[PDB]
Amino acid sequence: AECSVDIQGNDQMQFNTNAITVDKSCKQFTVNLSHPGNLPKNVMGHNWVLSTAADMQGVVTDGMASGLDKDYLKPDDSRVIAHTKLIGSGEKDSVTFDVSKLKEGEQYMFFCTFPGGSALMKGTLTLK
Ligand SMILES: [Cu+2]
Ligand SMILES: [Cu+2]
Repeated sequence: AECSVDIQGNDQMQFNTNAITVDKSCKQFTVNLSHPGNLPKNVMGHNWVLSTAADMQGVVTDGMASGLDKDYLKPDDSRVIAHTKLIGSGEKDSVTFDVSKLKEGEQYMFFCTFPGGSALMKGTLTLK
């Protein structure tokens, strides 16, 4: 509440929300990601990744293609605004980023890059 948000990914490849609002009074924003499932990183990993809506597909494609040993992200990917590490059951990670990286009126998406086979894990992120 206010300048943070706690998000979960499960064994059903779902995030517990598909929408994040960042208040513009915030100097920083923090995402606390957790995994209440039972399965490990290699089979059911989740990360939290931020990019503009235009860049999401590119990030996911090159990320899925980068493999487990890179946490499913293209190394040196400038399109990534912020991200957590890849987590499995019972693990957690948090990322804090400067609200200055976002611009009001601009369209952003948060998403996971783990190749699950099910429908892409994503949601909207808005600066207001
Ligand atoms: Cu995921
Ligand atoms: Cu990175």
